[PDB]
Amino acid sequence: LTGTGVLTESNKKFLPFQQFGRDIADTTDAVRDPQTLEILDITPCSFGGV
Amino acid sequence: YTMSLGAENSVAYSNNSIAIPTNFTISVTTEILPVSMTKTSVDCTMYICGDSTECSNLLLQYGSFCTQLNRALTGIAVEQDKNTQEVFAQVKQIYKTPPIKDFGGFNFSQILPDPSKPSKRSPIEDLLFNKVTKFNGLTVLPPLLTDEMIAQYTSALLAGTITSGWTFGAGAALQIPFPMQMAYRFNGIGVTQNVLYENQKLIANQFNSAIGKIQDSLSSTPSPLGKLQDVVNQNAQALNTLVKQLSSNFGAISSVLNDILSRLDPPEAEVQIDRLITGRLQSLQTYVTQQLIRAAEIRASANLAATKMSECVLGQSKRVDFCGKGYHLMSFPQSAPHGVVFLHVTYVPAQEKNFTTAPAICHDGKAHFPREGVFVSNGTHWFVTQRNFYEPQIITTDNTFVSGNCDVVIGIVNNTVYDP
Amino acid sequence: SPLGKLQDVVNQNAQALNTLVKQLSSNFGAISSVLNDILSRLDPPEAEVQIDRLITGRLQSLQTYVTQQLIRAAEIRASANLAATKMSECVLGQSKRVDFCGKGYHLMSFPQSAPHGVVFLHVTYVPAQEKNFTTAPAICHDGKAHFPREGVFVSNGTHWFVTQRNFYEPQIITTDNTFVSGNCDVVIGIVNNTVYDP
Amino acid sequence: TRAGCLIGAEHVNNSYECDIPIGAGICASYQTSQSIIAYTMSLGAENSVAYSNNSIAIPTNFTISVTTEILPVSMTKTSVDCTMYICG
Amino acid sequence: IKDFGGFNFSQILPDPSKPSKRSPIEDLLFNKVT
Repeated sequence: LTGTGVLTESNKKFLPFQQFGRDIADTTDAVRDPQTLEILDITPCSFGGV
Repeated sequence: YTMSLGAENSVAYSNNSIAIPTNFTISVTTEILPVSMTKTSVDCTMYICGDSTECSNLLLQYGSFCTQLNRALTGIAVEQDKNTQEVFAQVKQIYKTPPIKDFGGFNFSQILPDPSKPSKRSPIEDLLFNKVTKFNGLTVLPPLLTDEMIAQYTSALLAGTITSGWTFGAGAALQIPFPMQMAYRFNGIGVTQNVLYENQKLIANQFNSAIGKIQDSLSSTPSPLGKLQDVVNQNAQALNTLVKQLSSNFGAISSVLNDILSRLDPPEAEVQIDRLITGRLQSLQTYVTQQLIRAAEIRASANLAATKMSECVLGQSKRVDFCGKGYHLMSFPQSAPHGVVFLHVTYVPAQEKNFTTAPAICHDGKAHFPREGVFVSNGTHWFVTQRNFYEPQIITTDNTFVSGNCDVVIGIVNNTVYDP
Repeated sequence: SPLGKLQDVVNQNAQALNTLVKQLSSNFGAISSVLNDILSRLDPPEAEVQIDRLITGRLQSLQTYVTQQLIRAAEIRASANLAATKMSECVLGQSKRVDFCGKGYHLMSFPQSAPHGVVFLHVTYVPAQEKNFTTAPAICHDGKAHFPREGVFVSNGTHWFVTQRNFYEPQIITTDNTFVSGNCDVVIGIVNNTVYDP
Repeated sequence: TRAGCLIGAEHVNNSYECDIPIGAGICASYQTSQSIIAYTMSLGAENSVAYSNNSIAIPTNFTISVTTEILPVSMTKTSVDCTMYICG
Repeated sequence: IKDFGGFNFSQILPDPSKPSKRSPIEDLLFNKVT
């Protein structure tokens, strides 16, 4: 699963079948690392109008 | 049930009978008007093609759709600030109320700005503000004028109205005592100034109680601010629908562009990307068109609000129901989130007594008609009183002009006209 | 710059037409914008599919133009309705509405023809030089309160006069100038002064 | 600023009438050495009317004022034949 | 009693005899629209 975003520690727990978490727009809000069973929040990189 | 249209009343109509009010009620009513909406900027490229060069290159083939969509949203955003300036920035000078709040018993503390609170916002405005309640290229632009700045405009308009009445709107602000200004409002709606001076304490108490009822009602319930919350809900729902549309596949293998790129070669991916682009572009076009229609409705509301500021706050209006129900006296503006709340002060006739009325009075073979007012009979005597308030006076040559003769008028009554 | 609103309307219409014409250079996912190139270089079924992509894009562009023109038309119609209302209420008559026909008290308005618009020359009366005066709501003369039929009581500090509100024209307080209501006790701020009888 | 990060403008404590609108009560102007300055917008000159229980101001003169209101009435009437536009 | 000093409002006032409590002018207006 490919995305560009900042990775941070995630408070929310994931059930074992629920490897990935999806938001309303179908973007992947949180992921669980394969090797280490920890949940990582994905926050999109900062963007704004100029 | 069949809906009732209201209580049935039969007026006691009669050629000889008039009803004259012997009392009045000072009424303050609230009119809530939407002024502006949240300024939303959507970047089409980010929404349709987030961080994908291939999708962006395909989007270029469509051409100018992004430029016109961004231009339309930017025009709406500029329009919202223009709407706010038109409603609240009418007066260049920032008027301030005198430090001693002596206005002949009239108390404006609830509408006037409260110093103790950190915001220089009125108590009623603080209630109003309490009562109103992403990463896809969607941004919210802050309004040019802050809420504090809007409160300063409403404060300046309120200070101008109390100190100068209607003069500051027309030109240079001319100080007038509020009692004299209130009498001018009475002489506008046809009631004599003397009646106001006789009942000035009663008018002050009724006005203060009416403001108290407005603030108590605002504290009790939040239904009044529902139109201002309706605008917010409509914009929020439209934005939510736009974000939800991203999850739609639109006939593609997946709604996620990254998945399509990852699992498919670029020409094969391009086939599916085109379906996704068509769906997202249609969703954006629908949202922008709805925003433009909503913007036109909000602009019409703002134009009406600016007109009401000019014709109710800045001046006394003779237009029926434009500035509250009843005979308009004055209006006070209160800032509200993305809107203006108008407190309309009106004179309402309260207690009515039936009398006997004659169009003219025949005295010396010549018909007499009132210069102002109407002829009323208590059943034993004939008097002339002003139409709005019952103030019977001895019929006199000064009171009544003379026209023609007794024969022509229908319903003329023989009575004596005193000569001073 | 004053005619900028009329020039904004002309500029918006010109820009919309230019954008519509420019959209004919957009492939819309087809091999080429030119229909003839597609027909010449492709077999008729393949050409029809590319032409369908071009037609879909061109139709969407035209519909966008028409919808924008309808929204612009509604805004222009509201402006024209306002202009018609001003023609009736400012040129055709004197208006008591505040700020509808100029700033200040409206006297008369003159219409001037403009390209795709109208220019209203509003003539207003603006008060200029104000003098502070002492004032009282009523004047007590013979134990009866006197109020001014028109005007307001003004004091120069030594004498009391009645003047019309908008323009300063001090006049001797008289029975013709002032009507009488009740007695002196009821009114608050009433000042003792003489009401002359002709 | 609430609008966002601003680069190339020097903040000035003094408040002036809005020239270019940044947003959130902040405006930018080119002022006299010349530099762009970011400032809180002034709402106008503060005026305290001399209100009293017994004081009135009456104008002793007048100015006849003529002001201009420009209103759009019509737009150019354009007909597009769709068949010609879509198909050459 | 419809006595208004010679002013007659019968055309604009509702007509009882007809089943709809509608004025004669309003009945013409309803007929005109198609």
